[PDB]
Formats: sequence, structure tokens, C-alpha cells
Amino acid sequence: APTLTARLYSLLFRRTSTFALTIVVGALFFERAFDQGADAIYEHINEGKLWKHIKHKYEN
Amino acid sequence: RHRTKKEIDQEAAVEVSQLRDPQHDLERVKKPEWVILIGVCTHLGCVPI
Amino acid sequence: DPLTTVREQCEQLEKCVKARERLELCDERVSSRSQTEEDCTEELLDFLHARDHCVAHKLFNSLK
Amino acid sequence: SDLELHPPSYPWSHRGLLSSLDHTSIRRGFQVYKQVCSSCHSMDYVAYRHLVGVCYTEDEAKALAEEVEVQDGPNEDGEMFMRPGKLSDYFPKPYPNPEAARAANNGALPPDLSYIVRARHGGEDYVFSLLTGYCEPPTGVSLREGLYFNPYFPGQAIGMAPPIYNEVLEFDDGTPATMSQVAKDVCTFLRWAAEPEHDHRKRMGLKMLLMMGLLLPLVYAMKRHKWSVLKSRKLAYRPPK
Amino acid sequence: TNIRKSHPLMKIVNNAFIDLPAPSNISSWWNFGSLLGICLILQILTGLFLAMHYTSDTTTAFSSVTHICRDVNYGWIIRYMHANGASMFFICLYMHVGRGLYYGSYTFLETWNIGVILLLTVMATAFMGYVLPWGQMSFWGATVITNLLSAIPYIGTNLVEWIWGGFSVDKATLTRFFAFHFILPFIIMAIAMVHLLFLHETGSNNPTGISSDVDKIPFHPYYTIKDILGALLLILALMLLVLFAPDLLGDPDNYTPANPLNTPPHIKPEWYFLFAYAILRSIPNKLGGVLALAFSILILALIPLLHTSKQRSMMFRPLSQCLFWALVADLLTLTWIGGQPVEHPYITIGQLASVLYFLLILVLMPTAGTIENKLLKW
Amino acid sequence: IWGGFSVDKATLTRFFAFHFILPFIIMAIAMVHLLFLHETGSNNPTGISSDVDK
Amino acid sequence: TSDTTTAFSSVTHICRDVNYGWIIRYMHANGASMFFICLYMHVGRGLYYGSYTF
Amino acid sequence: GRQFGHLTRVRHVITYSLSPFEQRAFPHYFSKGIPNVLRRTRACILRVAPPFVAFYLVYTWGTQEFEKSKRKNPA
Amino acid sequence: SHTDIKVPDFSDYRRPEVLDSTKSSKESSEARKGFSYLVTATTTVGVAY
Ligand code: HEM
Ligand code: HEM
Ligand code: HEM
Ligand code: HEM
Ligand SMILES: C[C@@]1(c2ccc(F)cc2F)OC(=O)N(Nc2ccccc2)C1=O
Ligand code: FES
Repeated sequence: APTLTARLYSLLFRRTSTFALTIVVGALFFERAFDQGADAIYEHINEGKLWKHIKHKYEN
Repeated sequence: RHRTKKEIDQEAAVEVSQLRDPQHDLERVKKPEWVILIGVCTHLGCVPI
Repeated sequence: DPLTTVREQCEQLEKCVKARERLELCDERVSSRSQTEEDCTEELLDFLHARDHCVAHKLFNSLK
Repeated sequence: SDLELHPPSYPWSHRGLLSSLDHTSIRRGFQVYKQVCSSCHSMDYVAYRHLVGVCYTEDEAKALAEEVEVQDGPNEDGEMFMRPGKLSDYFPKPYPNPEAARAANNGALPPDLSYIVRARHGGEDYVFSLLTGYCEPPTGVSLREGLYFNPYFPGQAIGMAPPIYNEVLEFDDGTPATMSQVAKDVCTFLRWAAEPEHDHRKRMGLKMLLMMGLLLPLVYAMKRHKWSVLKSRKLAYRPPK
Repeated sequence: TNIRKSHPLMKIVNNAFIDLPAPSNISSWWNFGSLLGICLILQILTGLFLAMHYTSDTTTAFSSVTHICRDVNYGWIIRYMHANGASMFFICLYMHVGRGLYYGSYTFLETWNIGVILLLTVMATAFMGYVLPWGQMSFWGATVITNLLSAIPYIGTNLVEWIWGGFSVDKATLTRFFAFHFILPFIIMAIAMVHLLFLHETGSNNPTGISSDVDKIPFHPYYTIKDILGALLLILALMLLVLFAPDLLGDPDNYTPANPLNTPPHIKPEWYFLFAYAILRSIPNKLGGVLALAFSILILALIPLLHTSKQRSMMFRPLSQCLFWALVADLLTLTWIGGQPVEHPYITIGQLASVLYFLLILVLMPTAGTIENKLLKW
Repeated sequence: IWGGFSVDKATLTRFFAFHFILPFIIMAIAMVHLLFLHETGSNNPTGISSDVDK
Repeated sequence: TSDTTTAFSSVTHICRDVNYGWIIRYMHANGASMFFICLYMHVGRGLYYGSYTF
Repeated sequence: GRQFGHLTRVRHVITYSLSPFEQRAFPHYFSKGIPNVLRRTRACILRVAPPFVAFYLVYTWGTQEFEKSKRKNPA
Repeated sequence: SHTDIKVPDFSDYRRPEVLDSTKSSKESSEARKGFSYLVTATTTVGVAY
């Protein structure tokens, strides 16, 4: 009943210290989530990569 | 470049006065069947076909 | 070999027919005299241009 | 001579902006390189380790290198011996010189095939059209017959005989080895030989566009925020009397 | 007192990038200066990382470039960032010069005249770099450009053989070119600082060509954030080139190793040299052509003396606007003719475009300014 | 910094590139050195202020 | 040139074959030593004369 | 080097400004924006466009002519 | 006479939270600074990536 922007400001954005801490924690979690999605999008587009490699491995 | 008689006749027949760089064919070759050249254009140094 | 299937089907199409005939009327022209310079390169290249265009649209559905 | 015909646009599995190479089609196309082309064509910039990522296993590519003898630099006598073949070694060379290439092929030099896609206008389309486009000469046109008719080659007289209707190759998965399909696989492989980065380039490419789709509106919103002070400013002129 | 204001080093940063009075009204077209600076640092960084792996012998130059692109981790992006960065550099150079022309920014005599030097220096830089991978276009491009000097009466042959280190482009030439190509962007960086010094005497011109002392804003935050946005648009355009079309502006003959015995049938410059190339081959004379080519770039140093209008900018000048856009389209035409064979329609139209280039600048634009003055009773 | 398991091919070429760039960086730091100096001017043998005799 | 196969040879090439390559090479090698002689005299001056107070 | 306080003399001008936190970054962005770009296009078209069309016409003629020059019909 | 200086209407340009003249702006300053700083935060994350 106060806003989420208001809470994100009050708790995190007011101090430049916590603002910087938010971005760096933000960047680590973003790098994981962005790479995981952007691989999976590229993977779904393509399907002749080493999707095939069940054929030739495990025989070894 | 080994030269046919038709070519040697043709280069004798060229007007020396009408040229950019005025030479007779006879002053250019030691013996008229054999023309030997550096294969580099005098403009900007490309190799002529 | 499915290139043969596709080229036969391409030759059916209307632009190729008119280019085959323009080549045919060059074939007939160049036989006809003892000394000529004329070539029929221009007439053949004209035809394969129309033919390989249609080839490119279709061929790769066959190939596995 | 003088007149030219230009290649059509074939719809490769790798044409479109986010479209990777077919690596099964890379696998078959190496086999075309090994069987057919390598007897006349150098590929000086691909080694057996390059295949390991791409189209074979580590064990497979070791075994393929094992098929050829190399020459290694000397032991204690100062010698040069021949060697069973490794992974570090490059694809094997048909000729010691360019002149030896010319001597075998009646004056014509078969060019290196590492960059041949990137070294011709049309890329793979030109190579495909060269391979699948061998025909009879038209009337007016006689050759040496040391030279051969191709409408896609400039000048029309190529020193390469058709290497292609010959129905070759051990096939493993075992697809039909038609003239069309053998040319499709070799061109897919020759793209890879020219451009191993192709697949990484495009994955990065997607990642760029997605990031730029975020970052461009956001930086724009930042510049709009700061510039607001100015873009909504009001002036009044109030001179005396 | 602030630290920012009176610290002897931070002083310079303050007066250049923070507290610098800037026109409120400078457009998009003023982004290209910072973008040229970005382009220079991009060429520096990628170039150093290429220099870490490139070797400058004829036997190994092509192979070392190949080694970068297959074997060196991410050598391909660095290589292509560099090649396409050079193109970005020329795109930004041309937009920047064109801004100067249209807006009368050339009235800053010293700033402009240094910009000309900057242009001739990046041109020499990018020429010598293109030689380095020792492809076919590298070699014959090296051959054609170096031979332009042989047209100079009496001393010309001695001058070219001196810069070759021999009787043609060879071993001595390539290594030379690596050394000169390394040094020149650091010289550029120093001349770019001198350029910026001369500019700060006056500050910026603006779209209107009217003095903006009445309406200056601080450079920060306004043009710091505007320049950031500009840089991210440069990164988009560069990355589109590297990650989607890396060979689009490259000649395929440069993927074939240098052959000293055989030319390509075509022979064409990179896109940014095509107007000047069209101007050279328009003249059926050796010396005439090169003199025309030299004069096509060096004319920019005469543009200050041919200003004739009582207004600085072309904003309030419809006649000059039509003639300016006629120049741009003439330059587009010249870039088209540059990239085509020396054959039937292309020769005579290439001659006509070459005449018109020199007609627009030397005659037509200074006549438009005078007519426009007379029209305004000035 | 090797680019490998010892000083090798990667090391030498690296070192050529770094050796070329660094004296231009030196030249820039030498200008900054001279800037800081001109705030005070030179010291002298006596270590006493020489404003009286410049 | 900066390859392991050719680095020694190119330096040799400077000293025999390149016109006055020997003076340039030796001016460079000994210039480096001159640089360090001047560096050390300069630092030592700073130490003795209290120039480090800047 | 020019500095604030030393630029020029201005008398009798009031500027009113709002905080960026008080106000919109994109105020009437399409509804006022696209009328403005349309007005800007109209203002400049007659100066910009006619040289480029004249290039395009010389481009399309020149390419067509050259293509058609590289053909015979009698010998 | 300086008393004739009213500040002109900024209703066109104002955020919807601050249009009401009878409402405290304090009630929305947290939300409004929140929004603009989230923009700069999201950007720095993206640029860091
Ligand atoms: C195997 C299917 C194969 C391919 C693929 C191929 C490619 C190829 C290209 C792209 C050219 C270049 C043409 C050009 O200059 O634009 C070319 C040239 C020659 N080749 Fe080849 N080649 C294939 C295999 C073979 C084989 C098996 C031989 C020997 C019968 C052969 C020989 C040649 C020769 C000779 C040339 C030079 C032609 C010329 O310029 O006159 N190739 N190859
Ligand atoms: C090495 C490439 C160059 C760099 C790094 C560069 C640097 C810049 C910078 C930072 C600006 C200020 C911002 C702006 O107006 O863009 C600028 C302005 C200027 N530049 Fe350049 N410049 C270069 C090339 C040139 C060239 C080739 C010329 C034209 C011969 C040019 C002439 C000028 C002029 C006249 C201005 C004043 C513009 C005005 O205020 O309207 N510069 N330069
Ligand atoms: C001092 C920083 C620079 C260094 C150390 C440097 C070094 C290099 C090296 C090693 C190469 C050869 C490798 C290659 O071709 O990919 C190269 C090529 C190149 N350089 Fe630079 N460079 C610098 C800046 C410049 C600048 C300012 C320009 C002009 C915009 C430039 C234009 C290019 C071009 C066009 C090539 C050819 C790229 C290609 O097509 O392969 N570089 N340079
Ligand atoms: C790149 C090599 C250097 C250059 C080009 C250089 C440049 C110079 C110049 C031109 C002077 C003024 C004339 C003079 O007093 O000698 C000077 C003074 C000074 N230098 Fe350097 N310097 C360098 C190395 C150093 C080093 C290594 C130090 C010590 C860590 C040093 C510390 C100083 C100090 C303290 C002075 C003030 C001297 C005084 O007035 O008594 N410099 N520098
Ligand atoms: C990149 C290039 C170039 C850059 C800047 C310049 F001012 C002139 C140039 F030729 O260097 C080069 O060798 N070519 N290529 C070329 C030059 C003359 C004839 C044909 C090709 C260029 O376009
Ligand atoms: S005509 Fe220009 S190099 Fe031959």
C-alpha cells in the first residue's frame, strides 16, 4: 500500500554504498539468468550442433 | 615475347611522331623477333595482361 | 540424383522455354556459315540464369 | 571470355542472421575433402585438432590423423623420419611446390581451399554452382580439352575436370551420395574451413541485440531524464517600461 | 574551493569535460567528435592486441593474421573490431567534416586546419594498415598508392624507391609499414589534443550559426550523457558489422595471399577512398590525375577563403542547402564510379562528377552565398 | 604473461608490442611530471627559496 | 621481425646489410645505458637536495 | 578557455525550470513527436531529396547502359 | 510588480503523482526517485555485463 519503487528506493537506492551493492549482486545474478536464456534461445533455433553427439560418444 | 612477321611489319608501320614516348621499334630490339620487357605499367605499376 | 528431377521441372517454366529457343535460333545460325565469329556463350548464359534461379528455390528440400 | 554469369542464392541451413552451420553436414563434407579434393588441393590452415569441437570426437580425430604419414624433424643422426600422425599436424599437402601442382595439372595451379569461400564473390553459392554446373560447350566455342567448360568460371574454360558425378565415400549415418548432396556437404564444410568462428559470432550476435534492446531505451531514458530540465524550461522577457 | 577546480591535472579535465560552457542547442551532428575519439581508442586497444600476435615478414604476415582468427582466443572479434573500426572511423570523419561544411564551423581557422591534418594522418594510417595482412588487395593497393609519388617531376622515382626500400613493394616495405602504422595513431592522439585546445578558445558553433554566449549549459551532465548515448549507437553499428556482416566491406581478393606477378582484373579501394579514386582516373594524364586526387582532399583548406555569405551556417540559406546536398550526392556518385570498371558510361559520367565536385566548391557555393546576400539586401 | 608454459613465440611478439607502446606512455607521464614541477619551479643547491633571485 | 625463427637474424640483418643499421642499433643499446646513467644521477640529485618535497 | 560568469551581458530574462524527478522523460512522445518529425521532413525535403533522386536516376541509367553495351547483335 | 511573476503551468510535463496541488509531493518522492534510479541501476548492470 506503499509502492515497490518506494521500498526499492528506501532500502537500497538512498545510500550510494547499497546502490552499488545492489548493482553488483544484480550483475552476478543477471549474468547467470541472461546467459542461460540466451543459450536456450540460440539452442532452440539451431539443433545441428553437438545435439548429435550422443551418436559418437559413450561407445568410448 | 616471340614475334610473328605480321607484328614486326606492323610496328615498323607505326608513325613515330604521333606517339607519347617517341621511339622506333628498331632502336628498342637487338634482334626483331625478340621483344623483352619489364612487365610493369608506367602509370601506377600494375602488371598488364 | 535429384538435380536431374529439379532441372527438368525448371525447364518447364515459361522464361526458360523462350531462352532455350533463343539459344536454338543461335545453334541454327552458327552451323549455317563456313567462317563466322559468333559464339552462343551469351544465349546459353541467358538460359542457365533463368534455370538455376528456380533450381535454388526448390533443390534443398530433397537433400538430406 | 569477357561475358559473365553470376551465382543464384541457395538456402543453406546457415544463411539467416541467427542460423548456425549443420555440423552433421560439416562431418560429411570433411569426408568429401579427404576422399576427393585432398589429392589435388592444399588446406594449409586446418589441423586435426580443429575437427574435435565441430564434427568428430577427440578419439575419432586422433584415428583420422593416424590414417596419414607426416614427416617429423630429426633424432640424433640428423635424419628426418616418417611418423604415424597426431592432432597438432596440418592437413597433409598434395604437393611440395606450386610448380609441382602445375606439373600434375597441365599448367594450372589448384588454389588452397582453407579460405576459398571467403576468397570468391558468392561464397558457397559460387562453389556449389561451379560443382553442380558443369555442361557441354555451345556452338562457336572450342577448348583445348586440357581445359573444360564451366559457365560459372570467368572466361568459361576451367582447368579442373568435373570431380563430382563420381559416387564415392564411406558414409556412417549413410545418406545417399548424389552429385547435388556431395556438393551441399562440401560447401557447408568449406564455409567452416573459411570461418570456424561462424557459430560463436552469431550466438554473440543474439546476445548483443538483446542487450542493445535493453540498453538503448534505458540510456535514452537516462538522457531524457537529465535533459527534461531544459526541454520543459520557460522563458519570460521583462524589460523596464 | 573544489578539488576539481584547482588541482593542476583535474583543472584540465574540468575545463574540457565538466564545466565547459556548451551551446544548449547542439545536435546529433556534434556527437561525431567524441565518436572520433572513441574510434581512436578502439583502434589503439584492438590494434595493440593484434600487434601481440602479428608478425611483419612477407613469409609469415598472412599466416599470423590467420593464426589470430583461428587459434588466438577471441582473435577473430579483435581482428574484425579493428577492420570495421577503421570503417567506423571514416564514417565518423565524413559526418564530422560535413557538419563543419554545412554549419560554417570552418571559421575556426586553426581548429579546422588541424582537422585537415587529422584527416591526412588517418588516411596515411589506414592505408599502411590495410597493406599489413599481405593479401592481393594489400599488395596492389600498396603498389597503386605508392606509385602516386612517381608522378612528381625530377625527384619522383627516387622518392618511391626510397619508401619501398627497393625496386618494388617488398620485404622492406611491409616492415616499414608496420612501424609507421604503430607510431602514427599516437601522433594522431597528440594532434587531436591540439585540435581540442584551439576549439576551447571559442567553444562550439551551433546549428543556427549565431553566438550562443546568452544560452550556455555545462558539458556535464548534458553532453556527458548525450555522448554516452552516441557511443552506444557507435557500438551497435560496429557490432552489427563484426557479428553479422564481417566481410561486407572487405574485398574477397585479400583472402588470397599477395601475388607480386599477377594483379586482380578489377582492383578497387575500400569504400571511403572511392571518390578520390574516381577523381584520379578521370584525368587521361599521369601527373594530372594525382594532382586532381591531392587537390580533392586538400581543397578543404581553401573552404574558409570561399566563404562569401554574411551568415555562418546553412540553416537560413535554402540555395546553399540545395548545393550542399548536390555535393553529397555528387560524392555518392563518385563512390559508385570508384567501385566500377573503366568502361563506357562510367568514364564520361566519372569525368562530369569530377568537374561538378570542383564546380560546386570553387564556383557554385560561393556564388549562392553572394546571391543570398543580395536577396536579403545585405 | 607468457601465453604458454614458458617464454616462447607468444612472449616475444607481446614484448615487441609492449616495448613499442610504453615510451609513448612515458612521454605522456613526463609531461605530467613537468606540469607538477611548474607549480613550484625548481629547487636549488642551497634548499632555500630562490624567488628573490630568479 | 618479432618471430623466434627470425628475431636474431633480423637484428644481424640490421648490423651487416641495412645501411648504417649498426650505428642505429648501437645508439639504441648504449642509449638505454645513457638513460639509466641519467636516471640515477637525477634520482640522486633529488635525494641529496630534498627535491622529493615536491 | 571560456567560463561561466565571463561569457556575456544578459538583462531582464526570467527562466523557469522543473526538477527531472518532478516531470516526464517522454512527455506526449508519439502524440507531439510524430507531428514534429512530419513538419521537419516537409521543411527540408525539397533541399535534401532532389540531388539523391538525380543520383538514383544516373545510377539506374548508368548500370542499364553498361549491361546493354556488353552485348553484340550483328557481325 | 515583481509580484506579477507567477510561475507558468507545468501540468503538461508533470508526472501523474504530482499533478494534485492539494497533495503533498513527499508521498510520491520515494516512488519517483525509485523509478529513475532503477533505470540507472538496470543500465549499470547491463553495461557491467
Ligand atoms: C571436390 C568436390 C573439389 C572441390 C570442392 C574443388 C574446388 C575447386 C575450386 C573452388 C576451384 C577454384 C576456381 C576458381 O579459381 O575460381 C578449383 C580449382 C581447381 N581444381 Fe578443384 N576442387 C575439387 C576437387 C578437385 C580435384 C579432384 C581435382 C583433380 C581432378 C581438381 C583440380 C583443380 C584445378 C586444376 C583447378 C584450377 C582451375 C583453373 O583455374 O584453371 N580439383 N577447385
Ligand atoms: C582525428 C579525428 C578527429 C577528432 C578526434 C576530432 C575531435 C573533435 C571534437 C571532440 C570536437 C568537439 C565536438 C564536436 O563538435 O564534434 C571537434 C570539433 C571540430 N572539429 Fe574535429 N576531430 C577530428 C577530425 C576533424 C576533421 C577531419 C575536421 C575537418 C577538416 C574537423 C574540424 C573540426 C571543427 C571545425 C570543429 C568545430 C565544430 C563546431 O563547433 O561546430 N575535425 N573535433
Ligand atoms: C597504434 C594503434 C594501432 C596498432 C598497434 C595497429 C596495429 C595493427 C596490426 C597489427 C594490423 C595487422 C593485423 C590485421 O590486419 O588484422 C593492423 C591492420 C589494420 N589497421 Fe591498425 N593498428 C592501430 C591503429 C590503427 C588506426 C588508427 C587505423 C585507422 C582507422 C588502423 C587501420 C587498420 C586497418 C584498415 C588494418 C587492416 C585490417 C584488415 O583488414 O585486416 N589501425 N593494424
Ligand atoms: C622519464 C625520465 C624523467 C624525465 C624525462 C624527467 C624530467 C625532469 C625534468 C625536465 C626536470 C627539470 C630539470 C631538472 O631538475 O632536472 C625534472 C625535475 C625533477 N624530477 Fe624528473 N624526470 C624523470 C625521471 C625522474 C625520476 C626517476 C625521479 C625520482 C623518483 C624524478 C624526480 C624529479 C624531481 C623531484 C625533480 C625536481 C628537481 C628539483 O627542482 O630539484 N624525475 N624532471
Ligand atoms: C585501405 C586503402 C586506403 C586507405 C586510405 C587512403 F587514404 C588510401 C587508401 F588507398 O589502402 C589500400 O591499399 N587500399 N586499396 C586500394 C588502393 C588503390 C587502388 C586499389 C585498392 C585502400 O582502399
Ligand atoms: S593504367 Fe594505371 S597502373 Fe596501368
